[PDB]
Amino acid sequence: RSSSITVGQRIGTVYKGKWHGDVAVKMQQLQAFKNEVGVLRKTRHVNILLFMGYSTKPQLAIVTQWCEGSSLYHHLHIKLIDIARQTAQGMDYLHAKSIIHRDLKSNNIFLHEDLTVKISILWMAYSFQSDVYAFGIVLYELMTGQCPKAMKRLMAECLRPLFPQILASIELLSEPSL
Amino acid sequence: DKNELVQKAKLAEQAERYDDMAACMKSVTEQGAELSNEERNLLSVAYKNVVGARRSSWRVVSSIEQKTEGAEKKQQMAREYREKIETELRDICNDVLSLLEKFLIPNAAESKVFYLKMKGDYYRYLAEVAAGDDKKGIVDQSQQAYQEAFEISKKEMQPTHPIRLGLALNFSVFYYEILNSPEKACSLAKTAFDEAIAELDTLSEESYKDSTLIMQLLRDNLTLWTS
Amino acid sequence: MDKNELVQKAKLAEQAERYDDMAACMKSVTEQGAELSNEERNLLSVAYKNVVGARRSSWRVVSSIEQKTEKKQQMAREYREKIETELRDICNDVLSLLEKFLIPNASQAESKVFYLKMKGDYYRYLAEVAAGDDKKGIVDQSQQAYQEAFEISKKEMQPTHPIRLGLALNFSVFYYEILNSPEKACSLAKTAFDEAIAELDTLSEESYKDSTLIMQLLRDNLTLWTS
Repeated sequence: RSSSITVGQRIGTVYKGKWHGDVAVKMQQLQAFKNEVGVLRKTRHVNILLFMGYSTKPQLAIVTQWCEGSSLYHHLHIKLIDIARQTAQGMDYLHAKSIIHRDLKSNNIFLHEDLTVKISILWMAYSFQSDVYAFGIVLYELMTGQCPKAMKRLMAECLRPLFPQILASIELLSEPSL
Repeated sequence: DKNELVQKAKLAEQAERYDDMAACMKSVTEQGAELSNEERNLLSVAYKNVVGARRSSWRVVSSIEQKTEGAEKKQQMAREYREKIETELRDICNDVLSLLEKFLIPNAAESKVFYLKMKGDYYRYLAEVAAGDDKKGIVDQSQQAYQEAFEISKKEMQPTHPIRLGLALNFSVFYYEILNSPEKACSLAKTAFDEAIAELDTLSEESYKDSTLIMQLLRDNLTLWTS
Repeated sequence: MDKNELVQKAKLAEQAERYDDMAACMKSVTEQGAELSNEERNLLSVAYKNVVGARRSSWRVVSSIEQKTEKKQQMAREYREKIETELRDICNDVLSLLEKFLIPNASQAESKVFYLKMKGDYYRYLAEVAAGDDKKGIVDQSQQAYQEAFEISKKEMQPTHPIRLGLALNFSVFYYEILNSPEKACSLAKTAFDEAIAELDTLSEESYKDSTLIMQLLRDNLTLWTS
């Protein structure tokens, strides 16, 4: 050619870590922890940030896959619809497993390798429809940065449909030479 | 000599040097022979790529003419460019068309349709740059050549023979684009598309992969069309 | 014909990517105005850079094929000789313009540095063509050019500002490709990068993007050159 668990960095408590590779580490309280872990064990899907395990000592910690890239919030503030489809794909999984997120926003949606989706006042309408409202604020962030007519309609319904219907909706939504 | 011009073209293509490739395929064309399938692809590629550069140039500067605001002389830069570019393109089009008509058409049997197809492709690009009414006479004699081609469309070779695929695709664009009749155009696009999708089959391993590309283009046109 | 229009008119040929037309356009600016300030000088630079860039890729590929293949292939030499003589003529054009307007006009450290660097790189492209007899003169002229540029830039442009950095990296390439000496390559590249790291608090607004990009290219080359 030519031309002319190892805890490391604090990310935001969230740390970049080492455990069989790169991993994100988040490190009354016991209960909040027990519940999160308890919920995470029940998730296994490409669009849900992969839970890898927990630690009780030296401190309480949740370990997940590392996502290189950043949050949707970070990015924004056909690809867009795909982010929306994936975001709906994981929310469906969650509800079908009777899980309500309660905190869906562009900060908790991580855009892995700038391709794969991995799951505060502005997103708050708790129920399945409350997450749907939040998700509609995400569509608003996606489409305003701050668009098919069917997508504005879908926004306004979610702002309410459940995720199967939302998914169905989004999914439905010269010569080469030798 | 003439096989060595095939090499010179292959060398020029690997060199990414399309304008000299056109001069080579022009000098090949003087022989008046029916070009074999590779020899024919080379003739096509050289002129195909040469024109594409001038077309996208023309698209940007025409877009800039519409976008331009204020005193004339800036718009006059774009005018001078359009005249310069459109004449450059015109002479290129007439250069290939004269060779295509004289050498290719008189000695042309799928060759006949291939050459007629080429004729209307270069005319389509002329229609893009055309202004005033001569625009009509160009699209008309172009559509005449595409009728002559489509009259052979199920005489010689299969409903999915590769040249038939391109022949159908480009004719649908005549109706859509500037004959401005997208519903008419959809009827040709979806009848050709669904005939090939129903056929679901073609002559050779090469043709299966090639055909699999083209139907996507037709879908993207049909789904864009009448949005 | 005025620099007032040509500030746009070259951007037109560039936005159309017809850089050869852009090159004639910028030559007319240059002989007319005898100056380009820090944006409009990019037009001159990018036009001539892309005109040689295509040729260099073609030449690289063609000459590679010539060595790769096997007497029949002698045609490759004909076309290489055409490309080399084009690229020679293009560089003679650039040299004659750069010397005649671009050396005597110079009235800021930026101008002196920029054109002197430019001279060296246009000789460096000739060096890719050159066999040994030509090559000695070509490399001497380029080494004079990069040295003269370096001396001024070393005093005048603090590494807070970008032009010095591109000068340093290309000056490093000139040794590594033509006269391979990885110590010289690291000496220029690593010392300049260490200076730029010492300047890293105090990059200008454009330098936050551009100089960090150039520093990344320094790390990239350093990686290849320590290999």
